[PDB]
Amino acid sequence: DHQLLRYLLDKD
Amino acid sequence: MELTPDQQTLLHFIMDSYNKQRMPQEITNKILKEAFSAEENFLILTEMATNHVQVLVEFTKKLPGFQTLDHEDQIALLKGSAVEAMFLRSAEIFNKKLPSGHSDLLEARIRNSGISDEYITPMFSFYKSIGELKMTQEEYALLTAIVILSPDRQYIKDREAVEKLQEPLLDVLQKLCKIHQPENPQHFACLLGRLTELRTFNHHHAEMLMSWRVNDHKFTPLLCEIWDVQ
Ligand SMILES: O=C(O)c1cc(F)c(NC(=O)[C@H](C2CCCCC2)n2c(-c3ccc(Cl)cc3)nc3cc(F)c(F)cc32)c(F)c1
Repeated sequence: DHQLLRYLLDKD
Repeated sequence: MELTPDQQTLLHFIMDSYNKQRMPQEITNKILKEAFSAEENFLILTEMATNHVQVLVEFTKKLPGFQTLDHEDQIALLKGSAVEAMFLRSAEIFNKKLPSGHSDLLEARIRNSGISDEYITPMFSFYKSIGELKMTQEEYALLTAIVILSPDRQYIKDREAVEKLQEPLLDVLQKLCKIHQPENPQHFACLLGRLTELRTFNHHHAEMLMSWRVNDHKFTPLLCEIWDVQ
């Protein structure tokens, strides 16, 4: 589900 | 016909975010230093490729307007371009000027790194074609941004929104190809040409990693998400 990629995009 | 204030701004911003990149010397020295085994090279590849994705996400979030896009399109754009961007960055580093015979050695070391024979020829011909274009650092930076912001990508819901962001980068790139290389009026078209050929590495990207001449293929969780592995 691209959880890591989603996290890297949605952080900060 | 020269770069407008907005285009000079777009360019400098893209170039600074692209400059946040891993030092090319680090990479090439390591490869040229000693001849590693297929196993040590697979590990170097997995670490270089995981760090690359990390740097790519940061450069992408900084692309003008990227944050305003639909969250799912944001994922499909990054997932759709990550492998291409890595090959474009590998292409850049390959054509970075080195002392006599070093580029030939770097080539021979990559040739005998552990990658399957079936991937060797298309990969090096793309690297050489990028080289024949003697691309500038701002060209690699803009081409990376254009690659990431490609609307003609599978799973993109709102293509028009992506078109809006890719166009000013295409316009800047075209102007640079006309101002800085008036001897080759086809230069912009030729750069767009390389982009279509970059897409050829997506067809068997997971197989490039799975066919690596090592007994075990271990990947990082981030790499597994971007590459279609494990
Ligand atoms: O973040 C970055 O800036 C970054 C990230 C990266 F991932 C890379 N790429 C690599 O390290 C691997 C190495 C990795 C160690 C073995 C040799 C190739 N690499 C590949 C290749 C071959 C095949 C596949 Cl599947 C992927 C990549 N082609 C290369 C051509 C080169 F000139 C070269 F210097 C290295 C090259 C990179 F160069 C820069």
